[PDB]
Amino acid sequence: RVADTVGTGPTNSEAIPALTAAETGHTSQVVPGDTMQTRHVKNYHSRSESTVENFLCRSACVYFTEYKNSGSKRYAEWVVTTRQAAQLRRKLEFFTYIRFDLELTFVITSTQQPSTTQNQDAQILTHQIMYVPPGGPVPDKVDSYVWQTSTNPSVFWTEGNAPPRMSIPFLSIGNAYSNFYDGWSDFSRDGVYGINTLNSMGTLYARHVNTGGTGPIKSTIRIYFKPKHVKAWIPRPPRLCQYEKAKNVNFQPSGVTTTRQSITAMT
Amino acid sequence: RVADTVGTGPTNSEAIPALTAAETGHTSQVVPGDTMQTRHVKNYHSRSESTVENFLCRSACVYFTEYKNSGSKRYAEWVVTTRQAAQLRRKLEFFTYIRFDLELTFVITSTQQPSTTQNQDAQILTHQIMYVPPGGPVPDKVDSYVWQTSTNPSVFWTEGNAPPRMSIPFLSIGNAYSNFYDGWSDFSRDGVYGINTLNSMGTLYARHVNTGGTGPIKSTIRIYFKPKHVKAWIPRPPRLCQYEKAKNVNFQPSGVTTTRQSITAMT
Amino acid sequence: SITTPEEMIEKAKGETAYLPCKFTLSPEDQGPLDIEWLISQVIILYSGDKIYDDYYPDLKGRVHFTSLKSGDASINVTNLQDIGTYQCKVKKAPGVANKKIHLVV
Amino acid sequence: SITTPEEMIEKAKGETAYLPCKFTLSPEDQGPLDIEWLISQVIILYSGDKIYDDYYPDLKGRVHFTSLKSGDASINVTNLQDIGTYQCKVKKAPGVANKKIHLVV
Amino acid sequence: KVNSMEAYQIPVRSNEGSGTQVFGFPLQPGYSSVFSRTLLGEILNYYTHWSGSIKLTFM
Amino acid sequence: GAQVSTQKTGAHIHYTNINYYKDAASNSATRQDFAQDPGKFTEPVKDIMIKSLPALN
Amino acid sequence: GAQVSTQKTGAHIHYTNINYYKDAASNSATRQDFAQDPGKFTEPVKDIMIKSLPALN
Amino acid sequence: ASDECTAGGFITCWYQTNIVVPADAQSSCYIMCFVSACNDFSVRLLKDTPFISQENFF
Amino acid sequence: GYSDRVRSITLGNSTITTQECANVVVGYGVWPDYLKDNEATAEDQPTQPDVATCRFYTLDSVQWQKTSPGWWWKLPDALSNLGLFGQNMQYHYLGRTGYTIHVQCNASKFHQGCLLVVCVPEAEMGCATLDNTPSSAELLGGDAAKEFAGEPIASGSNKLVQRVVYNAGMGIGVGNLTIFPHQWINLRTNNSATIVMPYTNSVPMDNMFRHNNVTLMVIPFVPLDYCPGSTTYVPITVTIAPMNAEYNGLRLAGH
Amino acid sequence: GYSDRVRSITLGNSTITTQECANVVVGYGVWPDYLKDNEATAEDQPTQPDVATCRFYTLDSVQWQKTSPGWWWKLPDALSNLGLFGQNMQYHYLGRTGYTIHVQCNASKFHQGCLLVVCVPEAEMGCATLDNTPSSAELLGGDAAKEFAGEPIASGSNKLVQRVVYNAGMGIGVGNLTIFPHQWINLRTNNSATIVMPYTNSVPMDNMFRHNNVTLMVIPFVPLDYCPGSTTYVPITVTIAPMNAEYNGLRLAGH
Repeated sequence: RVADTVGTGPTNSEAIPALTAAETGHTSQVVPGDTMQTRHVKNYHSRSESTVENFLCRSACVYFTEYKNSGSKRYAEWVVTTRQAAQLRRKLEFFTYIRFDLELTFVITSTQQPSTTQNQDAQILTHQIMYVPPGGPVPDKVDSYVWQTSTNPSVFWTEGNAPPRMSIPFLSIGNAYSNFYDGWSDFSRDGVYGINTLNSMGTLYARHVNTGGTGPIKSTIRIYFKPKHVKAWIPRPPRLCQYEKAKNVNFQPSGVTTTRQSITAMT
Repeated sequence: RVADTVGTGPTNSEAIPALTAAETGHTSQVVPGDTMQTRHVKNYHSRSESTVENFLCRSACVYFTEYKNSGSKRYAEWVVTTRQAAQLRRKLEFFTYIRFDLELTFVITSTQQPSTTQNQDAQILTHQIMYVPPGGPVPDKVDSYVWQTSTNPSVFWTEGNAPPRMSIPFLSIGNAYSNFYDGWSDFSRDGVYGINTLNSMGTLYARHVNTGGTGPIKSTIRIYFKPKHVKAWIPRPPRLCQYEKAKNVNFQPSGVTTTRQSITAMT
Repeated sequence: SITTPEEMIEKAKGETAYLPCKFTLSPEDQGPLDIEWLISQVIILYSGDKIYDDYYPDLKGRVHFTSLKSGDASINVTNLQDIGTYQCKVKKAPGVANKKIHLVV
Repeated sequence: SITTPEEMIEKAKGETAYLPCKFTLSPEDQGPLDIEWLISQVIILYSGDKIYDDYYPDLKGRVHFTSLKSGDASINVTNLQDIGTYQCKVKKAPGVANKKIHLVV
Repeated sequence: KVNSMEAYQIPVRSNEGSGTQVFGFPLQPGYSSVFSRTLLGEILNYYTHWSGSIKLTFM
Repeated sequence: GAQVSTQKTGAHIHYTNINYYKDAASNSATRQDFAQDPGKFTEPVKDIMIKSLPALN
Repeated sequence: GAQVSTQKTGAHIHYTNINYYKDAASNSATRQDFAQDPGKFTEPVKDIMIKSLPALN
Repeated sequence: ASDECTAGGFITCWYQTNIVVPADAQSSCYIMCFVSACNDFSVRLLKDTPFISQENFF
Repeated sequence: GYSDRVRSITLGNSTITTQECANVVVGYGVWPDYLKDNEATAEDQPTQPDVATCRFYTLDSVQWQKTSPGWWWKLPDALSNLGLFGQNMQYHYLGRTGYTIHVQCNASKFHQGCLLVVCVPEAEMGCATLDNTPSSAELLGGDAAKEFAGEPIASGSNKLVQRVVYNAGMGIGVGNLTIFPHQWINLRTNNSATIVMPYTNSVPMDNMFRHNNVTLMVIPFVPLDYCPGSTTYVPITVTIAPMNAEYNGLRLAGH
Repeated sequence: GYSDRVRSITLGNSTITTQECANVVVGYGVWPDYLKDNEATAEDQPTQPDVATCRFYTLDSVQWQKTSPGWWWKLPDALSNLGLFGQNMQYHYLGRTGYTIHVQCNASKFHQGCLLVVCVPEAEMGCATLDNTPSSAELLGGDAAKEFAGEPIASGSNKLVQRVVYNAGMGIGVGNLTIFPHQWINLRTNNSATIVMPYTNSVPMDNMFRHNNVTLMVIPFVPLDYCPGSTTYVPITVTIAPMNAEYNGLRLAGH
């Protein structure tokens, strides 16, 4: 619940609450009553929806890839990383370090690709989403032994069912995911520099269990990340310039702020 | 929870913890503080995911067979055995004897086979999975009296439903499944030699309850085994060479280990 | 199931060659016993408790079961000339096993 | 993964040009290493632990790996004339990275 | 030598010198070939994250 | 073993939560955590600066 | 007849389990069994060998 | 798996002196090395092993 | 005074004495004992000789050449033809027994070498040809060395067991074998190794002819090396003593 | 059981193990300790790494030929260029530290010999020419043997230090040196010798570059003798570990 205002009458004293010294770095804790007369108003407003958990708990798509059931791209391979998208990435960046559990949800959508094969009566499609942990064997063809599933966590979802949702516990060798890393993987300081060097969360593979039918069908899989049980440390200024790459913080110089007419203009 | 380290200062004594005798077969129980100076670090890490139950509880496909709704192969007959696959088989072998309950899950997928019959408007497919216990009557045609089901446990699953999952209690005449058997079934010592002689767990039959439609449809059934309530005895070294057969341990001689450049090389 | 499935039996011309196909049946196996012999094509067949010559010209009246459902399906080919791989396929509904024998001389 | 993916290497005619394609592999990367070099089309290929000339007429016998799976895929093109963008595409199943080098003189 | 029992033996001998290196390998119980097929290393290859000490016992 | 907590209502009610999965990483989001402390970022000075008193004496 | 046990949480919570099927072979996996004894395989010698004391006297 | 961020370190052996032997005795000795995990070893994140392989069911 | 090296094991009517020996390895920590009634499955009154069978049997010595890859003995098969342990094994159907393996190999101070004396339960081995299994008398040996061969066994239409030492015939790393109860015979310090093996089978009792529960494998990790002038024929002799023999199902002799 | 020979010394992050060793000689009976405040004279807060500097440093091995007269190491100078002990020595002005000298020389049972491992405080040495003193790099050696020479050093217009072994370069009887803490390396029984030396200086602290308080001298009283066929290159390696390092007067690096 937010703090309320306290009444004040006219004042005339040596003490000055307004005049301060911003050089110290202490933001003045001045309430409205300090520089005027105010009534006693009980503010029942609550800072409930501004909580870090409520701020970042919304499901937000990070990456969508499309795999056909017949042709060159039989299966889809995406390295896990929240940097691919923009809205969720920017939300997370606000904090230099962050420690959150994940609740991945997959929205899979099929589409009969235009073709000329007749008597297209396809049976219900079945899909498999496999999470390869880093250092694990990775599939090369749609039907390799890796797809059989030995110990990796995979979910089998027939089309038309409620979208699959598997929760992921915090997965980081360190004590918190580092949103920003001012360091190189190599002690020599030569090589990749940035968040990509320390963040590896495995790879995600999506394939058609059954070909489905005579005609080609293209399956779009959308991956949604919702941070839960989030704890954030060291708040940082929000990214002002548009993102240009996923593996680095490189940016294009942009105006501090959208301009207005004059210094006295009100638009 | 894992044990933690204990602090130690400089030492100078007759007692030697490092110098030992590996001939005895006792692996030295030397903590880090014995051969250096170490601080008191409370290790909160837990050996929870290395438990035998957590190690082998992952669902893992063992065998997939494909049966058409019209043609030569109307029904699919697979003898139950975890040796057909590689990942789950290797996981189980780590222990000479093992006693686990089973939770079979079947992932069935249909596919409209290319043909020329027109007006292919197939109705929803219905499948039946029947477990014939050893010594029980076995179906010869897709429509024999055996399919009617007298006492054998069978599951009827219409396509598009959640995949069928029936749990199996421990099924072994002995007191534990023997992963390795250095013995012959015949007292004379002439005949089959190995795990196949003592492990018979019955046969699995899968068929189309209804033909489904005018056009031919091929149904792929994938069988998943997840050991539960597992108890393992006598740990053994993991299978170094690639498996060549399902009924025997026969192997092709392979290098102890992948080679490197020299004895001082760091790659 | 069949004992020693890969075998190489070399025998001189003029004497009967004994080709063993001894098999052991699992408890799960409860099916009609179909024993078929192939050469590289069908030499003999055993279905419905009867033996079939199968009109093979190269080996007619020279091939017979030495023993049967007891577990023996061996063949004593007589008066060899015949060189090839002899495949014996005992058949059961849960599992069908085959044995290949290379014959020399 | 590849160090300095955009590069502009200008070198005078007559001396070998060293084109670096040093790469670092993520833990998630466990795939066959396919290194392919392109010019603006395929100069060299590395699949199955072997090097391929690829019969490129402009650069045959003048292009070789300076070092390998260790992390180096550089090329020392010899006896330049060749001006163009040289693209090095180290390949892994989770991620495939490419490096473009503009060569002058 | 990976195709013989010579893979395990580490060779030492009386040489007229001192400080000569006997062997050497990186601490990668999972990835390093030296440790990959050892009982600790092979079980480790069934996991992704590892932490703790190692008792290298030289006989 | 059900945990009963107050629902988020207006100003000027109970709901029952039972943890089904034993993993504990599957628990619903812990939204009801209204705790704040601006001192870490706002007013980070080592020596207290009373607002009424002059800042730089 | 519900059994309440602690959920697997981090270091530095309860869940409720009710057995529906009476067969008892249908019960969920018993993952929470953190018991170990290395003596059977490690240190299998008949006579105790104190690490500090010399091994072969 | 290998990673520049988490390089474990280097383990090596050297001759502090020389392996001196008397006459009529071999001067080429061998040394065996064993590996084990201390009582403070932990693992997490199960994955399928990359050493096993399979083409078709056996 | 006291000394750890010296040890004397007495069983039945035959005892052994080792001046230099390493501590005995007691199997998996379970000293062998008779079948308790909580887990019995044979209703017949078991015969327990307890002296006639529980005695130290000395098998045939084998030479440890500098070129010798290894040796394996199927313990039940090894004693099938020696004394009453063999006779009672031939007669009775079921047989349960613990083992007291002891391998002796003594060499002078100037010899060098190292053996791995390890007993492996369920040593299912693989034939040279993948399709067929090894035959008896190739896999098994009666008081016979059954030596390993370093070279990979040629794979043809035969039933020769893979003797590849670097795989131990089980397609597993030979170094990783240490998991099984094991004692090393480093010539420099200990000339003898003793493992007391409990009865390790999934069933309360099993026919010894039908199946061999444990197999003693001696694999020289470091080859024997000696300067000219030393004894060139240093043997390895194995003395296996059964313990707590318990037999059921008396029938006519044979198999 | 117990055994006097075996001993294990752990310091910092590096420990040493000696199977055969004679009892450690603890200096003059005073185990080294940090400077007590009853006798301090530097008012600056001393830095005490206590792990970074107090660790076993292994110097360069030296060959013990049958013709080798002896060797001397100025302990402070020897470690001047090794690790933080060297870095902190270069930076700080004053330096007080105890020493844990350990000399290793292993030989087979058929070798013979005898060393005198003795640490001498204030080993002021004499130049070949009486009028001038020896120069640095002749008297001192960085990780260098600084070997003694049996023949008297020719005396000319030079600064060569007298390496005469029968005088030890100090014009004193080498046999009488025993007064200083000393441990013998008789090859027949002990292959190692350890002396723990306390900080022995007249002032509470002294600059280590300015003056070397103690010098480890290894003088073979009985020459190495072996019959043909034995190893002819038996080295002597010295591992000196500092203890209780205490440094004052932080300045810019150099000297």
